[PDB]
Amino acid sequence: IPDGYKNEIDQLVKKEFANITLFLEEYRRKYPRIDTSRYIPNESSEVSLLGIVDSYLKHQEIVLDTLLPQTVSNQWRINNDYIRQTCTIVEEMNIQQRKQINDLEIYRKR
Amino acid sequence: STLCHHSLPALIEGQRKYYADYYAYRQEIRSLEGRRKRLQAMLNSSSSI
Amino acid sequence: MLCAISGKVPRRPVLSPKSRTIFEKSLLEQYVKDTGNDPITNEPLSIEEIVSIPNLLTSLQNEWDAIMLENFKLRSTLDSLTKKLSTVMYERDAAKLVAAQLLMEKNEDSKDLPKSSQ
Amino acid sequence: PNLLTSLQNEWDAIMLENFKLRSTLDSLTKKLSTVMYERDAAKLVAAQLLMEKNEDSKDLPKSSQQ
Amino acid sequence: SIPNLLTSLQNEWDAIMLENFKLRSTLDSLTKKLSTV
Amino acid sequence: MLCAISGKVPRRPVLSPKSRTIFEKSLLEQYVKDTGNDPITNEPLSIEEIVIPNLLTSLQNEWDAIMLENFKLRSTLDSLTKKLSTV
Repeated sequence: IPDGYKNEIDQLVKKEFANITLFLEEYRRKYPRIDTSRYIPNESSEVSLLGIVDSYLKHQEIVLDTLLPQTVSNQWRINNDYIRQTCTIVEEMNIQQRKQINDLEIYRKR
Repeated sequence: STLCHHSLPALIEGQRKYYADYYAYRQEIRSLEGRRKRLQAMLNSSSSI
Repeated sequence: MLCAISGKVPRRPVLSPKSRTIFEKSLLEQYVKDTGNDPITNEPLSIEEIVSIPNLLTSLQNEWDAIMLENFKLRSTLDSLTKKLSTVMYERDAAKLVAAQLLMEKNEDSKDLPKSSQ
Repeated sequence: PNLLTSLQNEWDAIMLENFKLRSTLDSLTKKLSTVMYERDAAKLVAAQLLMEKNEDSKDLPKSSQQ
Repeated sequence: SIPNLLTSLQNEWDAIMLENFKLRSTLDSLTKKLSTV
Repeated sequence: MLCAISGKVPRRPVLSPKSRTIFEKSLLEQYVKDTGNDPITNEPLSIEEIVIPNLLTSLQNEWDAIMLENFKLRSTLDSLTKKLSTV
């Protein structure tokens, strides 16, 4: 009985039981360390010149040189093909485990 | 999402575990001789009566 | 396709000749210096044997958050298994005593039937 | 340049720690699976043993009565 | 602490970006501090 | 992704432990049966012998490229500086 004998035996087993890094782990408490929230805002009228040039121009020039297209979609789709080779390998192992698992149960059945 | 989320959790989280605990075979195959050998001796005494 | 240490997608994968398994070079090079042996198989292995804004602020912050809360939660998972790996073994041994107690009970009841005939 | 090299060196430990933590995770939990299977398997021994012990009593008491 | 090491690397990249900027505008100025001559 | 011997997409990849390269099992097996050797390096090999980080490496490319950007201005400064001293 998948509802009586298991419940019965469980009670009998129950009755016999009645008889018988520092920085990382601390951050886990649930707060990430704040980063530099400075570069994005700034102010023309406000304080500090370096922020204008020591924050925005050079990074924007590096951005415009970095922000690209020369290769475009070819570099992306080349990596997409690699992901498909990686995926099929896992499912082949899913099969190999599936066959040997059923094979062991098959021997028990006899 | 297909791998390291679904192909891995069926593989890491189930079939390997179930394969290692698919047997069950090593502990069982041995309990049977013990089961039968007790029954065989229990039968021998019944035959005497 | 992945490293067999960190769980990375290696930039410079290297394979060991004792146990055919691909590791990222920096991670395997660290292991040999710590203790000169293959991490998986525990077999003798040497180094020669082998064959700005969001990036600074938002992205780097998330990476150290994801590492921190993951290992802490992983440490919590390891504790639960040790917490009651014990509830498994205790309940198992509890069942063993039931079988041993019933094994004396059954055959003795069955032997009383054989004696009853006389 | 060395801050990035230091960032690598600390990560190199992070990967080494995660490996040993995962090995004990699967290796220990795997013993959990073998126990749980064998426990409910051993539990079925009692269910069978219980009913047989019960049959002997009715049989002997109805026989000893007459 | 480690969370401060995060802000140090932020400041060091912040400093080098300006240290590279200041070095190029000076180069351009000398071109006409030379072209005017 | 490719097999070095044939140039096809191997359906059963097995990596050798003498010359690290991904060969198709059916192809390399015939190569071993011909003569016990690895096809690339011609070193001895038998059938039994056959079997955050990305973000950090990115920051190296950033600084390694910017360091060359400095040389373009350091070297040009040394020529414009002497197009000034002689002037």
